[PDB]
Amino acid sequence: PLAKDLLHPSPEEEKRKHKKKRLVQSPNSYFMDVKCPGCYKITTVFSHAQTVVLCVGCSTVLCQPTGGKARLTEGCSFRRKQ
Amino acid sequence: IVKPNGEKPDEFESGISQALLELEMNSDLKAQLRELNITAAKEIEVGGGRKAIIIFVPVPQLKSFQKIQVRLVRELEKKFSGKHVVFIAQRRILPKPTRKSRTKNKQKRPRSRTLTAVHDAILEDLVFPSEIVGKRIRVKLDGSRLIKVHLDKAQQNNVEHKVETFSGVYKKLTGKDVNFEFPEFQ
Amino acid sequence: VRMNVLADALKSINNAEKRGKRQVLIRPCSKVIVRFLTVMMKHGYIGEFEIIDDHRAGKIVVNLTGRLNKCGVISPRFDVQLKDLEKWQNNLLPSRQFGFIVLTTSAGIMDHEEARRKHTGGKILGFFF
Amino acid sequence: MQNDAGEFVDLYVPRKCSASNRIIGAKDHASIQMNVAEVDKVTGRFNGQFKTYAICGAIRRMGESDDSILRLAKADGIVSKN
Amino acid sequence: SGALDVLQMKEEDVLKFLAAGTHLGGTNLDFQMEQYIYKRKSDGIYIINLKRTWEKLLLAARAIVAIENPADVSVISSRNTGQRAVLKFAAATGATPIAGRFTPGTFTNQIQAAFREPRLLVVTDPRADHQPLTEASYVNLPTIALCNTDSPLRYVDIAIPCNNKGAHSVGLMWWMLAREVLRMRGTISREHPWEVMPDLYFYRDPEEIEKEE
Amino acid sequence: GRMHAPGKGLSQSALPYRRSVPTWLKLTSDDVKEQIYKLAKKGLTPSQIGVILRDSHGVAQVRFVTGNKILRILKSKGLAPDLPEDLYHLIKKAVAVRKHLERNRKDKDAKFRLILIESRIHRLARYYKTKRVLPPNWKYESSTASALV
RNA sequence: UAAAGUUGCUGCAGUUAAAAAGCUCGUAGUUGGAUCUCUCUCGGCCGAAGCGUUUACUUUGAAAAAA
Repeated sequence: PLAKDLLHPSPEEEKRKHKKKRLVQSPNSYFMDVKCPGCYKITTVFSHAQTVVLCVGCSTVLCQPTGGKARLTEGCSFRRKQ
Repeated sequence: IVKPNGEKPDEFESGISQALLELEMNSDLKAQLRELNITAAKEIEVGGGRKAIIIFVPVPQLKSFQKIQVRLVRELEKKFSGKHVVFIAQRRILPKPTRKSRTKNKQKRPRSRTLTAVHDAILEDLVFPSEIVGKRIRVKLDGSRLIKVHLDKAQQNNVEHKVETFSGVYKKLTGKDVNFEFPEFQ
Repeated sequence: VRMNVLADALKSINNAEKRGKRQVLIRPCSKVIVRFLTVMMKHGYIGEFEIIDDHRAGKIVVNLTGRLNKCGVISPRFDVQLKDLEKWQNNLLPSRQFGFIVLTTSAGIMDHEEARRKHTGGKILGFFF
Repeated sequence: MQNDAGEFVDLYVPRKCSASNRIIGAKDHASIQMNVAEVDKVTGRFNGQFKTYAICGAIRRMGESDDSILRLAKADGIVSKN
Repeated sequence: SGALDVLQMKEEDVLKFLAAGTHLGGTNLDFQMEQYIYKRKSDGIYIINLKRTWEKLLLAARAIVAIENPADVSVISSRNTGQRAVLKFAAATGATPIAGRFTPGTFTNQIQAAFREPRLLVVTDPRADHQPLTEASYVNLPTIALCNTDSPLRYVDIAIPCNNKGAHSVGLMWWMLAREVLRMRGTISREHPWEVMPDLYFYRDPEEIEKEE
Repeated sequence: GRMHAPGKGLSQSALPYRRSVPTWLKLTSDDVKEQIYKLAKKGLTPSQIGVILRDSHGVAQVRFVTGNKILRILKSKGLAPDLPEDLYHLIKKAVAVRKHLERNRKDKDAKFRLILIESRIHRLARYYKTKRVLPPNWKYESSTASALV
């Protein structure tokens, strides 16, 4: 240490750090589009969702809230955006 | 068909409006420029043998313009050879109120009409397709500042040529040196 | 809680200078912090610094040349007059040959020498030597 | 070190640490003066000239003397970039 | 190295490094030696970046070469693993060896039998040669050390990141340091392979000797 | 640290640097405003409105889409409760604690926590009265805590 | 009175030498994060006009017995 460059940290070091402790803070979360076999239209699900997102096209739940990341259901494909 | 804000149309301003008046008909946006009106247009030298053209759009229409500006700009650069075309809004800066004052503005100055907010909005309109993902201000030993701007990495090779004109336009409008870069880290 | 962010900035710079580091991260940034850093830089004590802009309150990465013995704040910001300025530089500065007291005056933020040249007192922010 | 007439009145000018740019005292017996030999560009042999780095005792004690000398050599063209 | 092609690290040196196990560190990492490793394996062993090892070895060779009097360089080894490797080094380069117990007071007690004033100090293990390292902080004595991943860097000015546990690795490191010092000095050439074989510097336990005869 | 606890946690949201409407979000500002109105009609607080919009429909931040805040939008149309959400929830917690303490007079920890909750209610009430969000005669009374809600 | 930095604003002390309340809440008190760059006074440089947006500060200017 003693000469660490704080203006240009490595992306690995930035990702390792706490979200609020980074040089410029960014969320660890993301939004996803989920494809369900019982539907065809796009529904955007937050990765850390707190509600039981429901499939409009069927009677299946889309994800279950957890302490952290939501528990995506089996058979529905999630694709993160951005 | 322009509505100049300064009540004093110029030759190049009238010329730009005529080019727009054309587009309006012979184009794909008859359902666009109809109301998409501008207010002014300048042509400034950015450095060396190149120049650039700045189209001053009124604020409430900017979003509409921004919906089609990328399509519009591509044509105007075609219509003007090697001259980049930039859309920034006519944002007015109210002077900071002082104890020694006059009947300048009896009401509180809105934050959108402060110098810093207007300058930041000018920087954001200067680069419409590429977004601002990070800003730095390096205060150099002589006390002179230098703004370094990080842009989107996905639009890197399409706008890297537009550098040296964005800096020129910003230096003409706000009087601050600015640089643009594209960091590896997203 | 956190009050007088300039005290935090100057203490961070002082601690990083005592440890021999080459850069220090000051956060939050402020207008008074930037003016104090500019005054310290014009005299060669601090060198270059860059303001990281996050959309809430910026940070500053300050390069450190090892010329700084101590940078401190004076709290509360006593309103010092010109006639009382000399006493202050007797209490805070090592000698009359170097070291500066930073004041904020109606003409801006500047060292004690420039305040004397401009003939204006003010409020003492801090000192550095 | 100079009076009004411009005469140097200091007994001597002390060394400054090559890393911290801090004065090395007259009784800092842990401080060192490393000489690193320069090398010919085509033969890789000793030219007879060297480059010197003065390191204070505190940096040696903290264990940051190695990184200090490595940084000085890297910035001095003796250790290759990366 | 100085980015010169002549001083770059060659194929045979890399093969010797891999054969001796020099690239293999320990299961613990000193935070001062974090810049010299490349990655930690699945079994917790840290891999030492051999390029950084070559750079630090050449820096140490330059520091040794700058010392005009070759005897003013003192090479120490208290562990048996590096004793013979030290004794060969002193013979190859002209340095002064201390293999075995370092009697305290060697550097700081003027009125003593083996009181010496080296201008450079080279050790095999900062953990096992802590006495000369601590003593070098009294006489303005710069230090070169062969450091593992968990080796402390107090009073170590040029740390050479290498496996200093295995006998093969220690012998190879001392042999390469001697070879580079000689090549820099002018004696022996860098165009033809050195006549001295690395196994000369290797430590041989009495069990292997009793096996040989 | 916490106002009434010894803990000092770092948990909170980290807004991204960008302030632009996301690429995936196709909803217009008026569409989001109508969604907010419908959710408020369903009987949801601005916190729940923001949570539901972020989870299912998908908005990074409604302030970036509509340009306004959820409570500001609700007030502009006019759907906001008489008393703010946080104060209402604090009063609800105080009412629950008092109701428990009626049948649990031995509970000397519920009494301490009720003192803490009432202190938080009084601080919030003073702040809101300062900002003219509450009548200057607004007061929290144990006899009227549940009776007002 | 200084010495007394043994009254400490400058400028003390509170683990064991004298000392932090058993603990928490709480009013007055103290302290409070970024952030905002149709006035120039009459004959085509010439008497009139004041919540000129209060303050603190700071720098002038008057008015302030002598001893």
